[PDB]
Amino acid sequence: QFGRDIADTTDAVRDPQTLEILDITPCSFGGVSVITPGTNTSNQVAVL
Amino acid sequence: PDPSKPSKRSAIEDLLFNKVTLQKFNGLTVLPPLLTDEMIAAYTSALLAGTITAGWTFGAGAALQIPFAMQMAY
Ligand SMILES: *[C@@H]1O[C@H](CO)[C@@H](O)[C@H](O)[C@H]1NC(C)=O
Repeated sequence: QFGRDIADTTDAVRDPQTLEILDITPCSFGGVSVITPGTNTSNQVAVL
Repeated sequence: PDPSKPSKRSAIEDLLFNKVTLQKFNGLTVLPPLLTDEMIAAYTSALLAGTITAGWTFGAGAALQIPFAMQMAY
């Protein structure tokens, strides 16, 4: 019915009607970082 | 390093990199290193060239090639 990875987590699922398998990729995450200069000179920042 | 690119690494460096043979977990993430390995290879090549050319005048002004046999004799 479905597959799993080396970490024993769901990795692919087949559709019962159209018997073809579908991949699963978790929704993107990650931390944010704020690049700033000294407040002595400006208040303009860039983010990554 | 060989100018016939891609040859930024020497033969031995390529052999080592091949010998070494060089997410989903929700919370776990791997950040990239600040210095790419191209920069590390460039640093190593610069050090090697400096120590092979300048001899005992590596770091100062110099800017001339000391003969290798002289360094070997020293
Ligand atoms: C920057 O500002 C802070 C306070 O806003 C002050 O303590 C510091 O001395 C200043 N430094 C410079 C280089 O202007």
